[PDB]
Amino acid sequence: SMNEIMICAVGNVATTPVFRDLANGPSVRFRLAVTARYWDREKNAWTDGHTNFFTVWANRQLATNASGSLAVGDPVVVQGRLKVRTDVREGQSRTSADIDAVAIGHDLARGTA
Amino acid sequence: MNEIMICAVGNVATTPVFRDLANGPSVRFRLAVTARYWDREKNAWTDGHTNFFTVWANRQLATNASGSLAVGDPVVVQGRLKVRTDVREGQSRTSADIDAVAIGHDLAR
Amino acid sequence: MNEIMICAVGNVATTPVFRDLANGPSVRFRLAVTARYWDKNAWTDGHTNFFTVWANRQLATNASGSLAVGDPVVVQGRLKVRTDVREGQSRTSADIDAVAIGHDLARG
Amino acid sequence: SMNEIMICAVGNVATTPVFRDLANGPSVRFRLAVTARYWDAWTDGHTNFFTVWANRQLATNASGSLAVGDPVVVQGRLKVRRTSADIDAVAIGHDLARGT
Repeated sequence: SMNEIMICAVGNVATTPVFRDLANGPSVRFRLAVTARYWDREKNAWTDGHTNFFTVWANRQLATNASGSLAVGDPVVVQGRLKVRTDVREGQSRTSADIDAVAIGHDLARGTA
Repeated sequence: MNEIMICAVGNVATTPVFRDLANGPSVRFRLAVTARYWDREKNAWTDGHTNFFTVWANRQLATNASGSLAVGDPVVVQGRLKVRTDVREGQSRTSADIDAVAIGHDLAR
Repeated sequence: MNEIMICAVGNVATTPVFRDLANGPSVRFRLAVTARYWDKNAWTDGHTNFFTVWANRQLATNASGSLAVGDPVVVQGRLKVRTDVREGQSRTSADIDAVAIGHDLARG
Repeated sequence: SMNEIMICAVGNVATTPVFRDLANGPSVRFRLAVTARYWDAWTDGHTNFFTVWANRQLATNASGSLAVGDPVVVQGRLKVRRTSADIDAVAIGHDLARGT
């Protein structure tokens, strides 16, 4: 394969993951919230910037393992292929971002193992 | 900081638009990044999904891009990915944007 | 600012070394990232990239307590190529200053 | 193909590109200097050096287009290796963001 766009996204599980057994095998999907932060001089702390939302998809053993491990609020690191999609929702054409995950882990920077 | 960086190799898909804003020069263009896969039952590369991005540049990058980029040009773009749902200009309120740090004509193609 | 970000999926290759400094906790460990290619009718190992991974603050504390040799991990951080010339003889090594580390749910 | 480490490096050509006649075909290599900068105006931090390799049309084009000092964007596969950090380049371009 060529010219896939890889992404690594560090964020929080934003929806309860959904597991489905398909003919092609196990599948899991969840929403991931990735919030950029910037250092404020006027407040002397980190302040939230833009939040990117992604729909994260996993398959095979990653799906099976994720289905037992991930819950809303969990800080995670996700690596995978970015897919920018256009679809109709509430009768409007809208662009959205999917990550076809290759690796997912609970982020040790923001929680214990 | 938790910005999502992206490096995208694709083609300029729309004629770039240059705008002089109060904040300085700005350029935007659409970038088409098409994945390809090797076909065994045929010979060559076959096209998969195309990711479309709106690429934004400012300052010197905008000034230089405005004189250099045209539809069809193969380019390499590095920048910050912004998946947007509150766009207040143009005809769509959603976008997948790249706020470009670096852009170059791709010498591979 | 021109930092080079990297995301590496590999295995912990050395026991992490944890140091409690006055400036805060620090940890380092070696990470092995092995490329694989299809076909023997399976995956075969290609080149292994070795990195020294560094972390600080809560990430150092948490990684120290949870990582052991062999563990599959995903690491995101800043790549630093360290080049040390002595007597015209140059020793290069690749460091990752980690922002995020997790046990990889794909392989465990 | 699995678990290759991609990277995108934005830096300056540090050595004149040179030709290598490999068994896999004609190739070009050059040294790339990637210097992080931090705001105080900008001050230089650590410089990462890579050996960048290209083949086929990318090599031919790079050989005719690149010179020492040129700001460039390089995308490719990182190979940490006599030791070195190599990038097997997929895309190289002159960076429109910068001046020599």
